[PDB]
Amino acid sequence: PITGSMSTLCLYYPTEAATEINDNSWKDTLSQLFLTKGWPTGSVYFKEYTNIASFSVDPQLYCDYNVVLMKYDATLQLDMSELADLILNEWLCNPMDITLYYYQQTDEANKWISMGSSCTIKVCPLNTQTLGIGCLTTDATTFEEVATAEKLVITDVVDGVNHKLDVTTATCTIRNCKKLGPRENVAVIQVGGSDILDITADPTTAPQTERMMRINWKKWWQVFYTVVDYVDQIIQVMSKRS
Amino acid sequence: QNYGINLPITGSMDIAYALTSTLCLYYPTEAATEINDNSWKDTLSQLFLTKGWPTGSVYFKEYTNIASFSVDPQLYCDYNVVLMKYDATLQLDMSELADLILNEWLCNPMDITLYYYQQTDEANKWISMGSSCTIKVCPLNTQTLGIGCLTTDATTFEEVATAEKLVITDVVDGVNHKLDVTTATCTIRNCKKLGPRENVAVIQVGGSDILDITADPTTAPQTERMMRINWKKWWQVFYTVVDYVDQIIQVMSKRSRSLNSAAFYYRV
Amino acid sequence: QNYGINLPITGSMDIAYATSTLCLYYPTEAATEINDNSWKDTLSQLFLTKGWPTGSVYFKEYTNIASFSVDPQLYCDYNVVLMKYDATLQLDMSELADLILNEWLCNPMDITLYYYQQTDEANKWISMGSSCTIKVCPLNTQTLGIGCLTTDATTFEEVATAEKLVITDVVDGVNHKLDVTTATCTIRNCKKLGPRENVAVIQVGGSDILDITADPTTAPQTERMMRINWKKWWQVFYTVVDYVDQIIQVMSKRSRSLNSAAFYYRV
Amino acid sequence: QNYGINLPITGSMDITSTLCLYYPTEAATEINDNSWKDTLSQLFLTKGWPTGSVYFKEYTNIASFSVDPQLYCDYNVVLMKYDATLQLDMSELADLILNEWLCNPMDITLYYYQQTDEANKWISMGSSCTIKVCPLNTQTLGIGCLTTDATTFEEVATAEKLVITDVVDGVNHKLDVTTATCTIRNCKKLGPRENVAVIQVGGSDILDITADPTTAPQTERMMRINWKKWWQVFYTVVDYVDQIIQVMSKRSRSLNSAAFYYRV
Amino acid sequence: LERQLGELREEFNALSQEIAMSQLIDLALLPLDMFSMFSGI
Amino acid sequence: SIGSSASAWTDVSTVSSVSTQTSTISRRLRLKEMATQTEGMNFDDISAAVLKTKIDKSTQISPNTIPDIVTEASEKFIPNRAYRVINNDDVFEAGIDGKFFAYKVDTFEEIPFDVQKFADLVTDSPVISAIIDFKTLKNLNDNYGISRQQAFNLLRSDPRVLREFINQDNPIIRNRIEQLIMQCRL
Amino acid sequence: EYIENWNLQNRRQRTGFTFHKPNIFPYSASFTLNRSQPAHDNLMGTMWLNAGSEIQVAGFDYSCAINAPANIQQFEHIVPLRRVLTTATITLLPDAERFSFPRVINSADGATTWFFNPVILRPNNVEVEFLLNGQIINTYQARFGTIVARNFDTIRLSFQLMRPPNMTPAVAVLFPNAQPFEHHATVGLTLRIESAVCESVLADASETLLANVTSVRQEYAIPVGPVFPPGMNWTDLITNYSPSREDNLQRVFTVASIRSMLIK
Amino acid sequence: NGQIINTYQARFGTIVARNFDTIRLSFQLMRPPNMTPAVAVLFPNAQPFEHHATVGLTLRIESAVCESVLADASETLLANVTSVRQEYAIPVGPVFPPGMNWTDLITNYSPSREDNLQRVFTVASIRSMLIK
Amino acid sequence: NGQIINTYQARFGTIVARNFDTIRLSFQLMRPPNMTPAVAVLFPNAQPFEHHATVGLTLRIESAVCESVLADASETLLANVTSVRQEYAIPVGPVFPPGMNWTDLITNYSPSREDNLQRVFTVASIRSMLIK
Repeated sequence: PITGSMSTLCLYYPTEAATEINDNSWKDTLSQLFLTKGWPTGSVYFKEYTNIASFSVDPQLYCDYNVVLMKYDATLQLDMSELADLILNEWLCNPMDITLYYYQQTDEANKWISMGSSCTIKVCPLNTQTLGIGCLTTDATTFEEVATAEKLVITDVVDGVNHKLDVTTATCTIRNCKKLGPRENVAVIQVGGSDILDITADPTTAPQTERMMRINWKKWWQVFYTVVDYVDQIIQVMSKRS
Repeated sequence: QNYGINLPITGSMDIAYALTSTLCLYYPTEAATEINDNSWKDTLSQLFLTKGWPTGSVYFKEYTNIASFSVDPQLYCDYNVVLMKYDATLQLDMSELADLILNEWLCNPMDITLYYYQQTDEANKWISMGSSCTIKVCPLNTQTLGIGCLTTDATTFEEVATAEKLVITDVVDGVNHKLDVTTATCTIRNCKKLGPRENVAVIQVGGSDILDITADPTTAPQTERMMRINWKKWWQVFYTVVDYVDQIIQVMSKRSRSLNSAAFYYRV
Repeated sequence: QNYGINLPITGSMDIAYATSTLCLYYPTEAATEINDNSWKDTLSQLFLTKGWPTGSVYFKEYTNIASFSVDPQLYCDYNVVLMKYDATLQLDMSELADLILNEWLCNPMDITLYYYQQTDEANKWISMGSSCTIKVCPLNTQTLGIGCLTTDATTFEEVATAEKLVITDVVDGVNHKLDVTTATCTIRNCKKLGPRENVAVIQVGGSDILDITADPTTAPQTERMMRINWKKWWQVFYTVVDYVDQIIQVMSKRSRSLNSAAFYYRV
Repeated sequence: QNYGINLPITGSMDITSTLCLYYPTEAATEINDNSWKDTLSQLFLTKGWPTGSVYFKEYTNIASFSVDPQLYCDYNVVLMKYDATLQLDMSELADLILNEWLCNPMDITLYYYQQTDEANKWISMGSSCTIKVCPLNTQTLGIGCLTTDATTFEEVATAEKLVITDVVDGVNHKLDVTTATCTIRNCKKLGPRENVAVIQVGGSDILDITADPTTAPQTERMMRINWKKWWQVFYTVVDYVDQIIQVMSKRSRSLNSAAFYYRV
Repeated sequence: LERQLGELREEFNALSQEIAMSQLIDLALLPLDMFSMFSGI
Repeated sequence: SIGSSASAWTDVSTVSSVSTQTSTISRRLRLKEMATQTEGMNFDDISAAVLKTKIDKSTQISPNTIPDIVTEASEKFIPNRAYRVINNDDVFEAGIDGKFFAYKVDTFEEIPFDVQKFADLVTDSPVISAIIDFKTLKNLNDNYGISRQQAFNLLRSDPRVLREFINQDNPIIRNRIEQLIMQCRL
Repeated sequence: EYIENWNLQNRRQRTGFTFHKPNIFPYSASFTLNRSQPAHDNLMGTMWLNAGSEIQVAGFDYSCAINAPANIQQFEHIVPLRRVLTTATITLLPDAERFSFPRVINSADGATTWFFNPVILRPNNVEVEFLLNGQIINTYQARFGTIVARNFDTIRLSFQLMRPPNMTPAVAVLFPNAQPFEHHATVGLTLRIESAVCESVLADASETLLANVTSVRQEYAIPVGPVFPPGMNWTDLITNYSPSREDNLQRVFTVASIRSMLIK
Repeated sequence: NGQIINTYQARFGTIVARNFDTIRLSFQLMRPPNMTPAVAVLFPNAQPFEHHATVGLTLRIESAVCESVLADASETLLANVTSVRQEYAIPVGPVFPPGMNWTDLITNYSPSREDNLQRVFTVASIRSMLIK
Repeated sequence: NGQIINTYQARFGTIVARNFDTIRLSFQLMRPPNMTPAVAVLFPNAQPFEHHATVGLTLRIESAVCESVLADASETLLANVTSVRQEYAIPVGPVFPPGMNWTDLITNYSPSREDNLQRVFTVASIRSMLIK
């Protein structure tokens, strides 16, 4: 209804670089670097994760600007897509009680998210008359398997119908979530790769938001330098929080 | 009514405007072997039923190995979707399978035991389908003299493919060649690439995308009829491709050769 | 789009206007009688004289009338089928000429979960394969068979057996049951639509054993069905070579198909 | 004639050669013919090339092909056999063979250095080159490393036959190289080259011709194709040559027009 | 072969001034053939 | 087509735009001397006469080398070539030189030029190989007498008026002819 | 003036109506195809909008005439007028500013639309032919700007699109010789009528006759009669312009001019 | 004055208004009911869009008759006004906006400015008839 | 004038029409309901046909009166016009069509040419009473 007329930075990383540099003072180094580049002391930080999927466990985003380095690995590809989907948009989530209710979807913006320690995800899509479709409502083993022992899962199902769910409440937590829009406050850079990450399970479109960058390397010092030298471009491409 | 005589057609930009379409899905094996059920088809059927699609309208034809599926891919059905299980070691065959079954090839047969041949334009290729093709080609200068190969026998030519079931050669235009295959094993047909085919949509479930349909090096386009998704459990792939099957269907279109008005225009 | 179907043509009578391929098909009788190894090349050089550039004529071989019958294939801008005459293979000759001379569009056929019917007069059923024996039954409104008890097949009223190819016509106005030899044949429900100009038939010997429509009233002999007599195969081949301009003038090319099958399968 | 000025051109809206092929040895090894170059010469004649001016050059490995790289020929189509191993090497190699690099030498035993513009890099070539760095404070003092040390340095590359090094700029750094084994030239990229077209065989078009992360500028010169046999690749090359020729232009430095305008 | 051409070039470049013009025209009147262009040499 | 009825004499197969138009016309009209549609003393006549006297008097000629001499002579003589056309007291002229004129037969008082009647008249009507250019015609008008007879003759490139002019020491025509000579330089 | 033309069409003398920018072209914005795909991956046709006193035509092809003979694609478009004109001074600018931006346009049958992303070339051998009753009176080639037509009633615009001779790589990317097209080619003209002279009554952009008559008919809310089509829609008016309509229109314009000097 | 004195539906080309004091343009944008891949790709559901839909309406006043004096397309007047105002650097006046800015003038059109404008345009109309 | 003026349905032979400028003929071709032995050969129910069915209308305007000028078959104006133009090799004028070709005229009847016709036809009549 308006009329017109014509600061904290964070760089996350996997432990591999930490080992590779073989130092315990790099923090102050990159700090003074940014200082010379025109930043104040104590305005940049650092955080380590162990491995890609482990980073998906209770992901911490809190920073005025977010730059995530992702390392390529073959056998965990779709899961890297999962993590990207998680930290690229803004999710708003509502609870789900699987031993007490029965749930549908209504939106192409309604996804199911599963995070926590470790869980297996089995669902049966339900009929109208609360009868098992190609499985048995009450049997727990007849059901169909959509995820096996996974760190993060972005489940989606066809809308309109009911689906009786089953997961290990002992060791996982699922949220029925809806997307508001992009998480402009976050950006991601993959190393290597072939542009194999997208924000949608959508087959029609997978357009690359200019927040997903790509760089080649052989040693991590070059990588960190290449990032930090271009903090300006990473800044202008993205925006601030909220 | 008035057919085959291409006459202009008047439309307009003055008036705005306010089922029988049959999906025909294919699928590979190890998927099935992991599904561990014989009713999955019925579940897909009932789901499509709730989505607005009739029961008995969807059929599942299965291909065993990609090289096996390469022969005779007569994909005759109102709308066709091919999910291919990717390989990091079997690539060129996927690319050429896409090329073949996504374009329209009008081809005439050959008798290489007798006739010389020569390609004509950048839209003329030689498709070769069958069990185990081992092409043998020998280029010639202007008065039929071997170049890098000896025409007084057969075993000194320059082979271009071995242990292949389906391969589509492209030759230097405007030069004659001698040819050999085992014409009891597989067959080669000289095809002209008439125009893009729109009945099919191919999506790949595996590694990175490799798909290109132009044998042109410069033009390596990304059409819409070529899609890619990841996977770790085929169930979600099926469920999802049915979740967006609306958008997929809206992307493709009716085969421009069987429309009752494509009469006397190459297949109707 | 539609190339123009609803914007009619405009013409006049006052204005004065004053690489293609050709195939052949021959029964192995000729391959026997020839007794040469370099003959096809001679035929090539000849069709050069008559107007075809080298690399524009190909030869195909079929061993029986019955063998060529299954799953027809076509390969050139113009198809010439040289058919041998016989006296006990008449319905097969006519069925093959009907199938290849005429267009067909069919849906697949089953036996499992339906019954079937023809909606009109101009629809037929086609069966092709290794072994095709067809028995059929009509019903009443009572879903009861008249002349064949619906549960037992041995007293069915058969129409086809010991045969490779059959084009059958049954009466409109009732569902049907069939004892198709399923795994050893295959059947489709086709509608013929109109003639095609991409095939021609030259019958050597015999006396016009042909009908292109099973209509008793209309046995329409066309200009594409030609019949000459033979006692020596080289004479047949040459004489065909001598009027290839005429034959090309009798056919037309704007009706070619994309696939090499002379019909159109649309599930 | 009139060089050395930047003299505005007006207009209106009414108005020999050399094709040059490099190839890896394993190919001709798979071929097992020898007269082959002569065969493809005949074919290039048929597509319109003068007889006896087309030259094929042979490199043992892409590493080898990386050191002392020199292209002097009217039209160069360079093939590269991919490997999932040297993605950095191939990227920076296509880079060095895509641009015009204004270069000067360096002596790292007597001075400091810098990068002053975003179009500035430090290129290194040699037999066994392994460079180390140490950025310097505004007081010319080392951080996490000391000008007196040579080991607390920050390693950036290792025995790479070639390397294209870049750092944060406006800041000095004391380095570590072996000069009687390797040379490092301070170079500045200016424009794209039109005498080169890089056909990759195998792979998925992974190149990046800039140390810029934010964009992966893909162009009309980095082409890709798949293979199952070599003569396949060569036939695709020869037949489709005309569109390639249309891609690559005459060397904008070559014409006797760029004289005294940083002409090659 | 080129060398004799260059020598004749130098020669022709200095025999353009020691020619007559009137007689030139009156020559250009008559028609020349193979027989009078190189057989009176 | 620059004019009407494209005639394979005006395509663009191969200063303002008109100059280039007439120039690409003129380099084509050069070959009309090759196809027998002239009425005067053609350019290649002057070329042939220079070739004659030069290849006779010289000392370094030899039967070994007459070939390729005759060729280069044929295809480099007379780089600047002119052409003019007549139509009902109205003549026009174009050349590769980079100019174009139009004027009237009675008085050579120039007329501004048109490029569309021009192409038609040329492509059909007889083309006369200019040998005395417009500079020379206007000047000869100025400082020397002119007869309507004489004028018809000169525009016809008549031998008589030409030679009589040469014999009278009339310097401007001599200078034009010598310029033509000095054009034949191999 | 108007009473005078009245008394002249009474005295059987050649009448004359001068006009500034006459609205003689009826309104009809439609397109035409010569080749069509049901999905529009291969087309060839024309678009044209003729509004007010000007016309804008533009012929387009997706292949840029690569398959066509001799790299040339012709385009025709004719316009007849329902009333002949005289001593017209026409202006001719080669372009289609109205057809120059990507559009989404409705098909002929009316179920779906198609895309348009054209890229402009300049048209060659542009011929504009002002013919009279099937007789050429004015013909103009190879020329733009202001030209003149003495006596014409039938306009033909014929223009050929020539695939360019030779293109810098950024252009060769535009028109891929292979089948898929990723950009579209178009060349066009615009014809504007500034001043004119006619035999009948017309609607200009400087007289209140048409305005005043429509306005008063509305204000006094006269029902529709069988001569004036409903709503004074000048489109229908000029669509079937014919004798009786012409006479009544002359009458109303005359009496409205009579009114004009006094009413205000 | 809020009274719908001329109203029209989707009519194009030419129309007439007897009298009016405001213009209202109300239109409606409609999503494509049925589309094809060329459109389907560039009209997505996802949040980062490539293209953006729009509909434009254009209007040009051609002939009119008014009771209040205004500057026109053919006038010789306003030129004389501005030129006599600039020729000698006349000090900007208490009421006339600087430089005879037509934008600033028609910004707030006051009755006293109206009468001033009338007087000046009239004397200019007189002026023209003497020196062209 | 875009309106229907007069009708005739199933009336044959001679008719009278008051005022018209356009004729429209809408007619139906019917299949016989019953056919005796002779007919079935004429119309095979299948697609191969030999003999084709057709229905025609012959329309002759016997006489009338025109408000413009036209030629006829009972006068002699056109002939005299053409002859006197043909004789002395008069260079064609910029307005009349060549040879007074009547059909080319009618295809593009334009008012100026019309009035010129009327003039020359009055003059032809004038001549026509004096030396026949």
